[PDB]
Amino acid sequence: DIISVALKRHSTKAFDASKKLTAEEAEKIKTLLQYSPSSTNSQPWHFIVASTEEGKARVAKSAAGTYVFNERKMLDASHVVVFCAKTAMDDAWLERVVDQEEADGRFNTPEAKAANHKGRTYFADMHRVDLKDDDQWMAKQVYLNVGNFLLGVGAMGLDAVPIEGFDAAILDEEFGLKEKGFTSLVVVPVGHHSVEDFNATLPKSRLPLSTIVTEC
Amino acid sequence: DIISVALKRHSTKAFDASKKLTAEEAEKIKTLLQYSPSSTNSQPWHFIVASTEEGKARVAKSAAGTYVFNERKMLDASHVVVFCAKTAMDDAWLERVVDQEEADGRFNTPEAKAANHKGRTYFADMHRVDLKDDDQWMAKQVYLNVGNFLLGVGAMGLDAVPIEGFDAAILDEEFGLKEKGFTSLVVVPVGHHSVEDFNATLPKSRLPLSTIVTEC
Ligand SMILES: Cc1cc2nc3c(=O)[nH]c(=O)nc-3n(C[C@H](O)[C@H](O)[C@H](O)COP(=O)(O)O)c2cc1C
Ligand SMILES: Cc1cc2nc3c(=O)[nH]c(=O)nc-3n(C[C@H](O)[C@H](O)[C@H](O)COP(=O)(O)O)c2cc1C
Repeated sequence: DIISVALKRHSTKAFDASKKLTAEEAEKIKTLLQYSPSSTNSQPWHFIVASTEEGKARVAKSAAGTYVFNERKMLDASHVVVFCAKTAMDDAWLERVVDQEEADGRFNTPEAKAANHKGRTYFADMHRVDLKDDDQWMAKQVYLNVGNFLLGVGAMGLDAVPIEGFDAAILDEEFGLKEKGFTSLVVVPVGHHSVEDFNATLPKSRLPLSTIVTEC
Repeated sequence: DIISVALKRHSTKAFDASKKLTAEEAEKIKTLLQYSPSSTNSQPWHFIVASTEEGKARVAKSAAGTYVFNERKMLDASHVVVFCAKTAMDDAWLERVVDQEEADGRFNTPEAKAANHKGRTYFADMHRVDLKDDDQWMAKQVYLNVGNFLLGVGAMGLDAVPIEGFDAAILDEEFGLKEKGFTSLVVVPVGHHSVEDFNATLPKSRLPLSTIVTEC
């Protein structure tokens, strides 16, 4: 039951460094990242999937200073995903999305493709020109991806922990993201928790529905 | 199989106005909204769940002008969820979160609670005082909730569609969110698609892994 997964998954505070994702699981988590929905299917993202020791160690460099409490999670997990958002929405990217959809057979007529292009351009320009907030708009799509991902890995029986406790500037520099047109937002170590994960047995806590929900 | 769900779920284009969520399903989608994770368990959100014709009509007021193409989805769906983010992170809310966590048994000592409170305050001030972007920080947590929600309802066998194509100013005014300290970000109609929901048979389309993923 997906609801049971929701009530059972937790933020892993300690991973068993000897437990690696299987080849099939490694392929599956990439599928999750790739198929997350997004506004106008803009997929304004890039993902770094570190599974080698040096790769994870390079990501771990961002858990410096006060963020050191997140270093072990990045080092011990099997696969560490760095969720990145594009820094600017370029026409090239927008054309790539519609051309991919065309190549994937989503348009039965030329009019169908044009309508799709028209709609994406409307949203893209509203953010790039009118509101001048495409950077924030894209980052929002990436967090949506993170949300999709966390529930997904949980449903796969894998453990993970979403991390904002890292120096993005350091991480960006380490992987030359700036030059590539991206910036790091969330780091997500994925693997299996050890019996040492104190958060694995603590009850989950959320504010009451009477407070967060309004029915009408 | 969550991966099959990710490869099958889709943005519903039309809902069967006669098919409603069962009472149990209605409780489950609220559980999904409530239990989504968030930075420091800040839960900087509020949800409007419209299930009555009068309620859906109020939300549909936001599908005006350019957004009229989204009106039908908001009116025909069984339940319409409006995802809202806090406009500013106040100490009162942070207090609520830590007190609830204590009530839920997450702390073994008073010192443990104080430490958790200090840490959350640190992160909150980093956004409130330093970066002056707590509004964007909280909105990101909401989108993550949306991402969790869409995969969740998909795994429930339910149909839904995320909507950014609505006038938030109109929606905010209609529900007096401003005064309550919230602002609408995404509208998500939930229910069962109709025979005419063409997007149900069209193949999904995403850019290739060779473009979006970097393995290290
Ligand atoms: C965007 C985001 C950033 C987070 N940052 C950290 C972090 O840096 N380190 C850590 O251990 N947990 C971090 N958390 C975990 C939260 O504290 C956690 O999701 C919340 O307390 C609810 O508990 P749960 O994930 O076990 O359901 C983060 C969560 C999200 C969703
Ligand atoms: C934040 C967000 C906003 C969206 N806005 C709309 C919308 O206003 N109307 C609509 O019909 N679809 C909307 N979409 C649907 C996208 O176009 C869709 O998720 C994407 O093309 C991928 O297709 P899929 O959801 O079927 O996998 C939105 C999606 C997200 C994630």
